[PDB]
Amino acid sequence: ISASRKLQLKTLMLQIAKQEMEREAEERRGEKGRVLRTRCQPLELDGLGFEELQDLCRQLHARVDKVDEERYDVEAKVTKNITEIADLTQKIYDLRGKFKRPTLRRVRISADAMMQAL
Amino acid sequence: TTALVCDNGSGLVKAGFAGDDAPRAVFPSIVGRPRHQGVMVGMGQKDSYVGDEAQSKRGILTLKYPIEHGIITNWDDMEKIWHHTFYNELRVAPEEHPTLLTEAPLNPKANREKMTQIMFETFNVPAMYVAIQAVLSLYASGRTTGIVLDSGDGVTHNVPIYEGYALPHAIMRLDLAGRDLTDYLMKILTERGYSFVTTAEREIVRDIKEKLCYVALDFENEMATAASSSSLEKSYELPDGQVITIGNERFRCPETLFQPSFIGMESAGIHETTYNSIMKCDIDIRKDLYANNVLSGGTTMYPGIADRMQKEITALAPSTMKIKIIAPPERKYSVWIGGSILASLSTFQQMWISKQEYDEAGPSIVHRKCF
Amino acid sequence: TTALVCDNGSGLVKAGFAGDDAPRAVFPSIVGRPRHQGVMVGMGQKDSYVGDEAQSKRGILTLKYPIEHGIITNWDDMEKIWHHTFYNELRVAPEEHPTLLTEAPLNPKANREKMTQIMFETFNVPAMYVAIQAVLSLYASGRTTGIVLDSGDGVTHNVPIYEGYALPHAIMRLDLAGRDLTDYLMKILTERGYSFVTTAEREIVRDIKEKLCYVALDFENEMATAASSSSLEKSYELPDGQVITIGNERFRCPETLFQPSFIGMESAGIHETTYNSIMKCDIDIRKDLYANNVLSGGTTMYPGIADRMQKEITALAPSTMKIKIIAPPERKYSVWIGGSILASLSTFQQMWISKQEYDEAGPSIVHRKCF
Amino acid sequence: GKRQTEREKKKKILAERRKVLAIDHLNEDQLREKAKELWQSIYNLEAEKFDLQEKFKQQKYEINVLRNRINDNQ
Amino acid sequence: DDIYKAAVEQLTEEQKNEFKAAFDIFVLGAEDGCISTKELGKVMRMLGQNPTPEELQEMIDEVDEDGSGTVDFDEFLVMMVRCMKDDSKGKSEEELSDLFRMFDKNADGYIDLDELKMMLQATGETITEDDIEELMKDGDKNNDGRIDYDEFLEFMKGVE
Ligand SMILES: Nc1ncnc2c1ncn2[C@@H]1O[C@H](COP(=O)(O)OP(=O)(O)O)[C@@H](O)[C@H]1O
Ligand SMILES: Nc1ncnc2c1ncn2[C@@H]1O[C@H](COP(=O)(O)OP(=O)(O)O)[C@@H](O)[C@H]1O
Ligand SMILES: [Mg+2]
Ligand SMILES: [Mg+2]
Repeated sequence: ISASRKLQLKTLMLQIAKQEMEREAEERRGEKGRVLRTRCQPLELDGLGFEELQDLCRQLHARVDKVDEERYDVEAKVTKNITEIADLTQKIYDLRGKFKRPTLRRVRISADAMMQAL
Repeated sequence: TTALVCDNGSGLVKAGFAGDDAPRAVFPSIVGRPRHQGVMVGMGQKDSYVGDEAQSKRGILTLKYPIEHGIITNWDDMEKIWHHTFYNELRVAPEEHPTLLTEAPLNPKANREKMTQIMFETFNVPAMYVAIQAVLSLYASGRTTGIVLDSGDGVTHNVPIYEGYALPHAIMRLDLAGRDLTDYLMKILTERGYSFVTTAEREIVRDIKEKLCYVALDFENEMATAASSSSLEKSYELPDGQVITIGNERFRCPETLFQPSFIGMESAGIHETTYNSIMKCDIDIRKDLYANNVLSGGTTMYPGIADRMQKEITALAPSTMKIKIIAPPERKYSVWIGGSILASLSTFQQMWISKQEYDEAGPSIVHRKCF
Repeated sequence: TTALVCDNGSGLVKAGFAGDDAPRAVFPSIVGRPRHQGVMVGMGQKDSYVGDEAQSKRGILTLKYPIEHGIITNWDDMEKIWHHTFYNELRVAPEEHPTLLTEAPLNPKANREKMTQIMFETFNVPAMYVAIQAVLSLYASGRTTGIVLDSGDGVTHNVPIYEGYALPHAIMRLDLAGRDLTDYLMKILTERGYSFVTTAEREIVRDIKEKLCYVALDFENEMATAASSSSLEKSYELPDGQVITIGNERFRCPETLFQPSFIGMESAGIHETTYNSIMKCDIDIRKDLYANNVLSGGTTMYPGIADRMQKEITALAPSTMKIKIIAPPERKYSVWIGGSILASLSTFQQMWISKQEYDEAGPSIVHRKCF
Repeated sequence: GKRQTEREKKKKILAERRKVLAIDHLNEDQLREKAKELWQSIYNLEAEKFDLQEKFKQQKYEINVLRNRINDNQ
Repeated sequence: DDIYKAAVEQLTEEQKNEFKAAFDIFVLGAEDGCISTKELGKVMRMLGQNPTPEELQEMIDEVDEDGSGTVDFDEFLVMMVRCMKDDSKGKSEEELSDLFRMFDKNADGYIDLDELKMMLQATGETITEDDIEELMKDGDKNNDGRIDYDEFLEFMKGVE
């Protein structure tokens, strides 16, 4: 129940949490590297007629267009979820702002210090 | 740029830039012409001392407030007060700053229209907006519901608000305020021998009221105690000596708030107009209004009022509801702090009455959508 | 995938995935626009609170049900209610789930066709099916015969069924239901002094009706007892205090069911329309219908109705037949439980109105073989 | 909301993103270079989309915790 | 964590003036030989504007945790940071959200008690009276055994 013990415990657990957060961040970084590496579909670029080269690059263009279309769809969906999150953030911030909304202001500049000049 | 949050009030003009904690310059709103003849030549005697300068030369002036009860009765003097406020107390030309005046509820239209016409023609501001003095005091408390009793110095008004939706049919505006308490105190002081008559001595009586008077928790018991013992008699030194002793005038002056029959007013006290204002509201938001009763304004600074009012309302209200009275220590500047918060909001930035809009519709624009 | 068993009802929308025991989300079907002005800026005030959100802000709203008597009178509000039900109370997009709405018997065709057109065009479901609200309540009881009296909140209908063969010429639909009982209770409360007028206070009267009212076994004896003793007067605390005491209004409100002359309706009570519905059936299935009388719907939850109804029918019916009234404890959700059971059946899996079928025949497909 | 317009925007982007190249407008080696450029661009796109899925999962986290708190309010 | 960043950011124009002026005012020596090793009290008293006590107590304890009893230029800067508002001020709320996301990566709608158990196992701090007590009281802030998001949200908020 001691304050010193409580602060030591929370400090150590907070640092372990921060360490695990950096661990998760670098873990996601490695996962992204793996996913990008496995995304590539290698092509046998040598010994083919140039018209076939154009054909293959156009096929990859179609693949790219489809993939970026999937990215657009998921971005739009996550954006709608973003709008929903903004609404729920409005809900909680309103329920708490009923008491702590006007906290956003600028104070303590010159009236709090410059007083003996007058 | 930054906005100017002015707050005319009646008794103290409070102004300052938006986004701070306290008004930059607070000074009484009085304009006093000299009344004697004047024999020294070249002394540099002006024709009218305004603001805090006329509270130091008040011995030879005739101070007269330009705002009687919320409404403005002397437009030239009010223009002079505004000019002083802009140029000497803040030293910012109004050509480069939006302004946010404040106005009591249920005031005459012509007052508001003349105010906006002055601000747009004489001082030539970029854009000004007029807000009701109670919504700001509700902003400053960080709430979004609650019924706020803003007992200023001119007029006491009681605006209930729920979930951000104001209830226009439940505003109870009463014209008893600090000035009438000053006059009543000056009238009951004559029962001991002290006579204050001059308009300059009204300031001395106001100082007595501020420093000594307090609101009694129970009136009859205090009247009985002050009539037997002498533990209440507090003395006070006039601006020239000759100390005076105030007996049971201490809690009889601010008692007028809860019994306006003392100064001959018919209406019920501030303890019962709040309950009436609540009962006009719908049956489902009365608990929230009971629990979030807010006090504001200068006159609610009497020592011991937040307990007397709670006792009275608890007597009136049903026994089950919880009665809570929010009395922040920064009561006096609550309206101005709320004004600063409102002017600092991003969502509010498009509600100003832009000058081109005024040029197209005239001063009657204020009653329109841009409220 | 799983099917969505929605059940529009009138007063409470009950929904949930097929194959469970109880609906996932149950919330009143009211859409209330705010009615006051609103002064706080940036509070995030919406233009219409639907569902259970408008039962908490009802102090400043004007709630209005979008379904009057089974039929739907305000299609935009009903669409809003459905959108809320799908997206916020269940959080499942309708593009990947069949739906099973429910509809009262003898309703206008245009209502059903518009319902299917909305479900196929706006929400774009894969397949939807509309079922009569009484057959489901018969499913939930695990029977296959019996005459079910489904006294909802909008409309009371009485569908007799034998061996799975419904008798279309013996359906007796009566428009007295819970809402009329709420209005009549609100009208007889005025005899003691309590006046409820606002559309928000109708909810308070509904709560009084739910928590206090009960059906008397014998009406005249109760009227005589309540007029002499005071053992019936039960008190109730309003949402703000000021408790009220209900005397013989307790059993007079739900008595309207058995004597619709109280609210000026001509027809006979729910005790005699069941007997008439039985007598229209053939002479050889009357014993089975007598023995398997089923109660359902919310309004049949009054304490003591399963005995009053049995006494009345036993008085009407021949002395030899046995009269039994099935009153399961899960009466309120009986229709939805039956809907879940029906949607979970394998034999039923090919009766849905597939979207390609709607594209070929238009909304009038619902009256066709796919009923 | 109004999926026809949203799909319309998607198709406008795709037709815009359909950078079809003509015949005598590069070298065969330059054609390989552009193909690999699209490859790497789409790889970065996949990394962005993977992080988007992670953040969307966190969005669902916030949604469920938020609605749970909402229910706790009652 | 943020401690070293606050220490490095002490090199500025305002707190540099503060340290210089304080040194020229009430840091000179010429005492009776008592060695004001605890002169941090003198600095706090001579500040003229006492900060929140958290900074003062962290300076009192965290500094010379080995019990050196000596203050150097770097420790002078540490004290100066303890003077002005150089704190991380609760880190980033995004850090709180990401941490709670990693906690309830299992999608419980809240940080489960087992998340706390594993985190304590990682931190290895001895289970004292405060241990487990903090976890349960934060989880049972409603005191009903139900752990909600805002509970641990505010439990970890306000701290760096
Ligand atoms: N500390 C105090 N104690 C009692 N009364 C006060 C105190 N301060 C101000 N007052 C009264 O309140 C009045 C100032 O009210 P104020 O809130 O400035 O009015 P306005 O709403 O016009 O700004 C003064 O006239 C004085 O009578
Ligand atoms: N426990 C109860 N006691 C008495 N009446 C009730 C009770 N519960 C609900 N009711 C009445 O039944 C109505 C709800 O009926 P419900 O079965 O939901 O209608 P629907 O068929 O539209 O779903 C309410 O309006 C209420 O008046
Ligand atoms: Mg005021
Ligand atoms: Mg029903």
